[PDB]
Amino acid sequence: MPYLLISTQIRMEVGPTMVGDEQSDPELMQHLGASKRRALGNNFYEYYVDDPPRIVLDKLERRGFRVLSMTGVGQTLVWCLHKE
Amino acid sequence: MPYLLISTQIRMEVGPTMVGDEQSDPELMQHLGASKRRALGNNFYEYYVDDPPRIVLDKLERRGFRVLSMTGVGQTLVWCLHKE
Amino acid sequence: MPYLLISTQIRMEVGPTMVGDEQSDPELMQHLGASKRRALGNNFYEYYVDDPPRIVLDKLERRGFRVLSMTGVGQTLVWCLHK
Amino acid sequence: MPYLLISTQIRMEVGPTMVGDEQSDPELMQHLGASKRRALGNNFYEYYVDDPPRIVLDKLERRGFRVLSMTGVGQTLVWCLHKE
Amino acid sequence: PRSEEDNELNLPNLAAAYSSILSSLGENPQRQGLLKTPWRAASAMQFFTKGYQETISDVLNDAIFDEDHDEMVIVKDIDMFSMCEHHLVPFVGKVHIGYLPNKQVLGLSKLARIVEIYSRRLQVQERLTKQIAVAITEALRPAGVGVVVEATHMCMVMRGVQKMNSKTVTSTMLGVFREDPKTREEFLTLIR
Amino acid sequence: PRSEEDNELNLPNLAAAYSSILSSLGENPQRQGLLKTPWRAASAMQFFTKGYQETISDVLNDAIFDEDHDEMVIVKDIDMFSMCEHHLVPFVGKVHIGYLPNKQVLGLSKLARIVEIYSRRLQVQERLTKQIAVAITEALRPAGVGVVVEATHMCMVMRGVQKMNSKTVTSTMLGVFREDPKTREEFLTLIR
Amino acid sequence: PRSEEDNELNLPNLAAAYSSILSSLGENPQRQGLLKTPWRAASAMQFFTKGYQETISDVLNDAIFDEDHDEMVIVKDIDMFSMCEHHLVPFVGKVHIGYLPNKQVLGLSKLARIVEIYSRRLQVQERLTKQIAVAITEALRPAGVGVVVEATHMCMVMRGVQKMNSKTVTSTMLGVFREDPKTREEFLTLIR
Amino acid sequence: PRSEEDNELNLPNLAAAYSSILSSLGENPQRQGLLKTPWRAASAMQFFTKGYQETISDVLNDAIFDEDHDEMVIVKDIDMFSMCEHHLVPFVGKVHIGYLPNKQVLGLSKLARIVEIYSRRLQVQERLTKQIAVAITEALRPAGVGVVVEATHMCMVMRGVQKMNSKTVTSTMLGVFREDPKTREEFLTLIR
Amino acid sequence: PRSEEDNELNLPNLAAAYSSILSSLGENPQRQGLLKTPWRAASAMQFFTKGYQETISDVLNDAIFDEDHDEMVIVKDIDMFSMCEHHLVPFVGKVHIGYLPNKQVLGLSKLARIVEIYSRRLQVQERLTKQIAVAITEALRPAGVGVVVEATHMCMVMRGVQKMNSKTVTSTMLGVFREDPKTREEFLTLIR
Amino acid sequence: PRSEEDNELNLPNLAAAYSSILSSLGENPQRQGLLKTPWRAASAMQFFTKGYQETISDVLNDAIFDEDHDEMVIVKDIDMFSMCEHHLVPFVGKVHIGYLPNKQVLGLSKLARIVEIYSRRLQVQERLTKQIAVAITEALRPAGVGVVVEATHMCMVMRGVQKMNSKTVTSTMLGVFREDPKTREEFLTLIR
Amino acid sequence: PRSEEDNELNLPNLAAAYSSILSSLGENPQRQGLLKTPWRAASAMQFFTKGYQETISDVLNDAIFDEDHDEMVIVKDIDMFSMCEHHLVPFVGKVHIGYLPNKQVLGLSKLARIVEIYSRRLQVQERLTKQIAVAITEALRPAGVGVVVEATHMCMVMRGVQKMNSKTVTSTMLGVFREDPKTREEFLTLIR
Ligand SMILES: Nc1nc2c(ccn2[C@@H]2O[C@H](COP(=O)(O)OP(=O)(O)OP(=O)(O)O)[C@@H](O)[C@H]2O)c(=O)[nH]1
Ligand SMILES: Nc1nc2c(ccn2[C@@H]2O[C@H](COP(=O)(O)OP(=O)(O)OP(=O)(O)O)[C@@H](O)[C@H]2O)c(=O)[nH]1
Ligand SMILES: Nc1nc2c(ccn2[C@@H]2O[C@H](COP(=O)(O)OP(=O)(O)OP(=O)(O)O)[C@@H](O)[C@H]2O)c(=O)[nH]1
Ligand SMILES: Nc1nc2c(ccn2[C@@H]2O[C@H](COP(=O)(O)OP(=O)(O)OP(=O)(O)O)[C@@H](O)[C@H]2O)c(=O)[nH]1
Ligand SMILES: Nc1nc2c(ccn2[C@@H]2O[C@H](COP(=O)(O)OP(=O)(O)OP(=O)(O)O)[C@@H](O)[C@H]2O)c(=O)[nH]1
Ligand SMILES: Nc1nc2c(ccn2[C@@H]2O[C@H](COP(=O)(O)OP(=O)(O)OP(=O)(O)O)[C@@H](O)[C@H]2O)c(=O)[nH]1
Ligand SMILES: Nc1nc2c(ccn2[C@@H]2O[C@H](COP(=O)(O)OP(=O)(O)OP(=O)(O)O)[C@@H](O)[C@H]2O)c(=O)[nH]1
Ligand SMILES: C[C@H](O)[C@H](O)C1=Nc2c(nc(N)[nH]c2=O)NC1
Ligand SMILES: C[C@H](O)[C@H](O)C1=Nc2c(nc(N)[nH]c2=O)NC1
Ligand SMILES: C[C@H](O)[C@H](O)C1=Nc2c(nc(N)[nH]c2=O)NC1
Ligand SMILES: C[C@H](O)[C@H](O)C1=Nc2c(nc(N)[nH]c2=O)NC1
Ligand SMILES: C[C@H](O)[C@H](O)C1=Nc2c(nc(N)[nH]c2=O)NC1
Ligand SMILES: C[C@H](O)[C@H](O)C1=Nc2c(nc(N)[nH]c2=O)NC1
Ligand SMILES: [K+]
Ligand SMILES: [K+]
Ligand SMILES: [K+]
Ligand SMILES: [K+]
Ligand SMILES: [Zn+2]
Ligand SMILES: [Zn+2]
Ligand SMILES: [Zn+2]
Ligand SMILES: [Zn+2]
Ligand SMILES: [Zn+2]
Ligand SMILES: [Zn+2]
Ligand SMILES: [Zn+2]
Repeated sequence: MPYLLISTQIRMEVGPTMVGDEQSDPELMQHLGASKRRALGNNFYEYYVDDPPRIVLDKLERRGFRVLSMTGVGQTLVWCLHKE
Repeated sequence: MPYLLISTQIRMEVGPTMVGDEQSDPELMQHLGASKRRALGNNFYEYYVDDPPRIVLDKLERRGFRVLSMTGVGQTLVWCLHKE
Repeated sequence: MPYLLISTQIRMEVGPTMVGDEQSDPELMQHLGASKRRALGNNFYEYYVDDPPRIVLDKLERRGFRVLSMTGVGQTLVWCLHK
Repeated sequence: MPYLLISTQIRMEVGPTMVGDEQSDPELMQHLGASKRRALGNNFYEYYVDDPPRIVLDKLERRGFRVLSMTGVGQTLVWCLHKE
Repeated sequence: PRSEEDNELNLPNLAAAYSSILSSLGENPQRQGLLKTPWRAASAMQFFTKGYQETISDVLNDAIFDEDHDEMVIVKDIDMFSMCEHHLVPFVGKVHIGYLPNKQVLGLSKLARIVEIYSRRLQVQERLTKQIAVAITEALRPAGVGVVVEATHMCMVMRGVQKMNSKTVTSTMLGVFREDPKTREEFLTLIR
Repeated sequence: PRSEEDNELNLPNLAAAYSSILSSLGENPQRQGLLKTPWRAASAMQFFTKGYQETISDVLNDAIFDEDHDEMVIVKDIDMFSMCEHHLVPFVGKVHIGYLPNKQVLGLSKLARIVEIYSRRLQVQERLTKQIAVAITEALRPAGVGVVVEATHMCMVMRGVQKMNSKTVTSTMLGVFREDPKTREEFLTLIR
Repeated sequence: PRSEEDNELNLPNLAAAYSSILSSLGENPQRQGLLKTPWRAASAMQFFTKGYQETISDVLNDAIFDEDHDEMVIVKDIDMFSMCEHHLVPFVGKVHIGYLPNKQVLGLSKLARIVEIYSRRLQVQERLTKQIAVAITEALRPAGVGVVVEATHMCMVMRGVQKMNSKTVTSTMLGVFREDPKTREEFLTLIR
Repeated sequence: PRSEEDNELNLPNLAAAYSSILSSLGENPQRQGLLKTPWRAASAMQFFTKGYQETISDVLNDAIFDEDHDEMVIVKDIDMFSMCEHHLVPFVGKVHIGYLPNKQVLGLSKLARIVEIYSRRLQVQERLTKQIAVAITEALRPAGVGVVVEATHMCMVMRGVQKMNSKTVTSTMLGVFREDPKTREEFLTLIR
Repeated sequence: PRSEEDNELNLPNLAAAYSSILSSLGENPQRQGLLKTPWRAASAMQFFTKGYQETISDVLNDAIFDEDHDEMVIVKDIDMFSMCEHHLVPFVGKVHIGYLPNKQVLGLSKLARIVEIYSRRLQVQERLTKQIAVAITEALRPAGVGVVVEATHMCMVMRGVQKMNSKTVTSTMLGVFREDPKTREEFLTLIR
Repeated sequence: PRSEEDNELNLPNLAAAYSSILSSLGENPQRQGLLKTPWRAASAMQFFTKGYQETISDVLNDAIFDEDHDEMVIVKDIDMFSMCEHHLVPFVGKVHIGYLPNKQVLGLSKLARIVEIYSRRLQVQERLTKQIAVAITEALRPAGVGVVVEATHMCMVMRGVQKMNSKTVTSTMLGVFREDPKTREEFLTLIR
Repeated sequence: PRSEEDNELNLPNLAAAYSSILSSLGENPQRQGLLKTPWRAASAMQFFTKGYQETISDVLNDAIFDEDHDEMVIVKDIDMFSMCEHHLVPFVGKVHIGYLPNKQVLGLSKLARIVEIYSRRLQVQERLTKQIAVAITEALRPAGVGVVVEATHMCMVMRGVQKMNSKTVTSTMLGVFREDPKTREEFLTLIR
């Protein structure tokens, strides 16, 4: 599983940070301290952490991931990481 | 055919993922499990998969594609991949 | 002329793709099959192709260009290529 | 001074291109043919050129700069260059 | 599609059913005021259901012009009268259509004739909204379409929940009307 | 008067007539949207004609109090829903009622309940207006009564003359509402 | 009265006159937009003057009801489309009719059908207003009649004085609508 | 361009055609009210088509100023009266224009005169809208232009679909009015 | 009159009855939301009926002046909040007071204080209207008085007949306000 | 849920508590106008809290139709009457509900019935708003939901702060109604 | 700047020019109504151009307060009366000013006093709008300014195009009012 997508809403200084979908690696989610939930209004499960994205990026780097790209879409900041 | 463009609407955790246009490599579309359709309101055909973008990126990695850039445009998340 | 800027409006699957301005390399524009025009409402000329951006990116790769960055601005998708 | 930020409003084909702030390298601004001004409504000075961004990027390449990233913010296209 | 021969054939059967209704409600079908009702209720019901008789291509009397202009075209406040298929009571309102053509522009009145093919049937507002939009999209193949129907359902006002001030708004946005925030904001503003 | 036993009996006869209508219009009575329609439309028509099941004495519920209130009493904007007896389509609107009592005063809702006995039947606006005014006159023996019914007829808007903006206003002025210019003007101003 | 045979006979003559008009202005009758114009213009003019084809007796399709409902009957906001006989350009607005019956009552939609006979002709607003009031008066022999016509004349807005906001109101008051100050105040209040 | 001598030359031919129309409709061209009508209708038609006599260059009267104003300039609620080229019946409404100048600013009334050149012709609303937008764009070469035309077509209201409340809205957005969401949003708001 | 000592004495009894109501409705009186509700509802009910603690003499704080101004004095749109004595649900609206003094004039605010003595009680609109009018009539001995109360009764909108748009208007016209047609017409105009 | 057996059992307890309230306020529950008030106030409070007797699936009545309609569905201006749990005084207003179906579509009236299950209870506006939104979300599993509730709180207008013109607006935006700027601006435009 | 001494000095010359105008128009300057017209017209014209007598420094009256309020401050519907420099006829309307302060806050009435310096001059609307925006920007150096002027030009209404309903809207957006969509949308909504 080389690619990873993480995100946060505007105010990058604060969480939550979305770190996965239903088919995400459960061990990686457990390592990040992520919890699984289906938020009201969504028809899908997600993994999230209370940490701001900077903490998550440092945690993932210690797991071989590297930020390939970062973008804004609406009020969301998204990071695309690749295991390398 | 070195360049590839894939996209998804906001909520990156869920599909569909647009993986091609009328002139896309039919074998690559078949490999991704993509279907060809002309959505109501569009005057062009598209190839799409039900999978969220993370699954598609992992499949493209095994096919020799690497993400060069990821951007947001409106409510769309777009990935630009290159065969290298 | 090492840098190039190309763009498309939302629905990247379909063209036109803007491939240049008045001072663009005319041989490169001719190679891409681009036409020059001043669209109504604009006070500048542009070079465009009917092709979707994916076709243009493949053509530019055969001409020595590589995508450095891709971004969205309003409803426009822009690619910054370098020779 | 390794980093540089340049920008243009939507319609990348046409200028002006913002090439600096009050503390910018005056020799680099002079080389680009930039003029300094405080536009009405702004409480800061800026350096600008009439040239579209493509012309400015080619000039900066001959001065040792390379584009690290390009992004859209509102109706602005921004380039982040690094001297390397 | 329904023909005028079918209407002449079924009119006596419709009038007989309406006469039966008059008796089953406890009314006297022989009263002065209730005498011609079976035939009148029956032919009003054929009229509220004309449109089963119609086909898009005949309605569009070749009123497809070549207006090579790149502009938004809106026909708003088109009166709409339909029949609710669940309770058989009218649902009435207005329909506002917008579109961005490609190389073909429709005659203004034909958008209102498209509304009349579908509203003059036993409907659900959602089906009616989509049928109008699909007809514009297929006949013209435009860059985008927007259809907004606003209606009062008698079945929600005269009976049942009896929410006398309630209205139903159904909205279909296709192509640039869905994709572009500027296009949809402009259309939503100009229909007001 | 019509009873609940009358409703249960001949409710299947009404449903039978409505499925016959669905066939006669060229519709498929077996499609999803029309499966319950013959029974839902028959229950609806029974509810729209529920006024036949009521008596003025029962409706008034002994809410006639002997008071000396020498003042004009108005209950305006009473939503009114009725069925035309010529074409079985709705005529909907508002009722404004005013009266000047002598020795008897009516409960405010009882005026709206008197609108309901008569509007919930197959009617004609003129009959409906007169029935409300005579019910009040005979229950209270007041100095005067004014009844104004404004309504949109569906038979004039969805078909026939198709005059989409027209309304029918009917007005009964009895006693001092008819004779006194000051009384009538006061009433017509306060219902605005 | 004008017949459908007269319409078929005069349609080619009316199309030839309209084709001549297109040429007499600087226009090209062979351009795409003007090819069908001579016949659509001729057809529209025949529709705009269809009242010449009808008689007041045909309009009164046995829609008289001997009733004695001693009440004011108003039908307001009747859309009215007529043509000025002085410039051959439309004058469009609304008609508000009222009457106080004696022994007979008219069918609600027939009031609007009376507007249609007289308005669908080459007219002057005053003759149109009078003709509607006389038709009701002779059909019902009522206590009184009020007929109010508010219209915008294109010959006053599009050209000449070009008084863009002006509107003409003509008003006929007969019988008790003229004599009684309470009848006339009530009618004018209730049409507003 | 059409001249005033062309108008004098063709006036008898237009009057003769209108006299022929009166006879073909079943009317008596000798009756008092119709005796001056052929000439008054011919004269009205030439005034309605006076746009054929004008050219942009002439109309603009050199009122193009060199003031470099970085602001949005709007002229809203410009009364517009045009002729339908398909039926020869008026389509009337309002035009709202907006622009963002570069180096040249136009005199305010000249935007209403640009509406007059194109609207006083036999038209389609879409062509009319583009002509105003393109005239402004070529004469001033601005950063952007927005033109919204709002009109009631007499051919959809007095006849055909008879959708008495419908209005056609057409909108052209060029340059920054198309590209910038803030610009289009501010223009659409300030014209309300 | 009801005293503050009476209020302190009866408050626990009122809270106990509200506590009983919560249990009898099937609610858990111990949940967070209902924990303070028996005292909050009891205090609110004492506030809504505070008019029983005040006397018309104390309310009129010697604010009766000997002034000769033969002018119509009106205080309109005085917000009114009362309690229906039949169902114990609010009836809210506005009061409009007019008077023509003959030798005594009242302070403007004292007209709203008069509304407050009588509205803050379990009432019937008719009685409330008359009590306001009699208070002014007896205090000032004027030429005439006009009182108009317009209210929405929650017992007709939220339950029962459920006519959500209906309002009740009661009107007392005394002295010259009843006799003089110019006086009444002037008052009824200036309150709008 | 609360049953009809519970209602018969608790009605006398509610009436007795209301009789006790009348005595505690200083009133005479034996006077003409107060005699039936214990039973009337008791029946009103049962009707006001009838939502406790309802289940979301019973209310839905299997009116979930598996239809593929990619369009916004709004049911607006649904009259909402509720009870403030803190003071036991009504909070009344409107509810505007919008959704974007996924695979299932709800019957229009069932949205108003979902309003009724939760509004007919002792409530806080924010809880009521959330309950309506969650019921739709769990029943249909749509792409998004929007619920806006506007209400006047009698406890803020009739007492306390007594800010007579104030209104409370609550708004829940779920799924694409929260995420998409286009979707939200569209729902918010179409509800006004 | 123009002084009050300059006004007194030039008044006889202005009165003589106005007397000459009365004679040149064909009027009798000796008739009763025109006797004092030269002096009244001369003074009015001096008053209409009084803005020339003012300095933005004196107008501000040191009402600049060093405050770190982080909010949008708007002063809307400021009546504006100016004179057209082309025809010397008034152009009248409203000015809506809005700003986002940096460290300096302006006294509310000084925004209206800035409008008065520039409007009381022979103007062009674009220049006037820019002058108001530049005066707020240079006195306060704020994060952003927005100035919207809406006016009726008597030279476009009383004569020329004679478009009676037209208005000119000019809009200057500086700083964050230009760059931020949230800021611009808020200002434009709040001035409605
Ligand atoms: N989406 C949609 N729904 C539509 C129409 C027209 C009607 N309907 C809805 O069909 C449902 C039928 O329900 P039912 O079987 O339970 O009947 P009934 O007990 O009489 O119901 P009710 O009225 O609550 O008493 C109702 O909910 C009705 O509103 C439409 O255009 N679009
Ligand atoms: N006084 C009175 N009149 C009433 C109603 C309700 C309806 N009517 C009127 O009865 C007439 C029936 O005539 P008819 O047989 O000719 O029918 P039909 O050919 O279908 O008519 P139309 O639609 O015109 O073509 C119509 O005119 C209708 O409006 C009412 O309350 N009061
Ligand atoms: N009472 C009445 N009068 C009517 C109509 C319809 C039109 N008219 C009026 O006949 C007059 C004809 O005058 P004319 O010959 O001088 O014409 P022309 O110089 O072209 O006129 P114009 O430039 O506009 O003044 C005009 O005044 C016109 O308005 C109606 O319904 N009732
Ligand atoms: N886009 C556009 N379209 C325009 C005008 C003006 C008119 N039209 C439209 O031309 C069509 C002509 O149709 P036709 O040949 O079939 O005529 P006819 O059967 O008599 O029609 P009708 O009974 O009314 O439907 C109509 O649809 C009409 O509305 C305009 O400004 N813009
Ligand atoms: N004159 C006058 N009348 C007033 C009020 C306040 C209320 N009322 C009216 O007294 C009647 C009481 O009826 P009852 O015992 O039969 O009650 P109930 O079956 O629950 O009634 P309902 O509501 O019909 O279900 C109702 O008609 C009510 O509206 C007022 O201010 N002035
Ligand atoms: N969020 C929310 N709040 C609600 C309701 C209904 C009511 N409330 C609010 O509860 C508070 C109770 O306060 P309390 O104990 O201090 O009472 P009391 O001093 O007598 O009040 P008051 O004199 O008015 O201040 C008040 O503020 C009231 O408005 C709702 O729907 N949503
Ligand atoms: N931008 C701007 N323009 C302004 C004013 C005030 C007026 N004007 C415009 O000056 C032009 C002068 O034209 P001219 O020389 O041709 O005169 P004249 O034949 O009398 O004209 P007209 O009215 O067509 O008959 C007109 O277009 C007028 O509108 C303003 O505030 N801003
Ligand atoms: C739809 C087409 O691709 C293009 O984006 C257009 N958009 C618009 C337009 N015209 C208007 N008025 N609004 C638009 O959003 N013309 C063309
Ligand atoms: C009707 C009685 O005889 C008397 O004429 C009254 N008229 C009126 C009245 N009260 C009002 N408000 N209006 C009247 O016209 N009370 C008594
Ligand atoms: C004026 C003439 O003497 C007569 O009294 C009329 N009055 C009137 C009228 N027509 C109306 N509408 N109103 C009147 O007052 N026609 C004739
Ligand atoms: C006209 C008859 O003689 C009598 O005067 C009537 N007038 C009136 C009435 N009914 C109303 N509504 N208004 C009147 O003026 N019925 C009878
Ligand atoms: C159009 C020009 O390039 C620039 O973006 C401007 N936009 C605007 C402006 N002024 C306003 N009022 N609104 C704009 O959107 N002035 C200049
Ligand atoms: C919600 C779904 O993902 C998609 O974005 C849609 N949005 C919309 C839609 N239809 C309308 N009218 N508005 C939307 O915002 N259909 C589908
Ligand atoms: K965050
Ligand atoms: K997605
Ligand atoms: K594209
Ligand atoms: K640029
Ligand atoms: Zn239904
Ligand atoms: Zn009918
Ligand atoms: Zn005329
Ligand atoms: Zn036409
Ligand atoms: Zn009550
Ligand atoms: Zn409360
Ligand atoms: Zn001028």
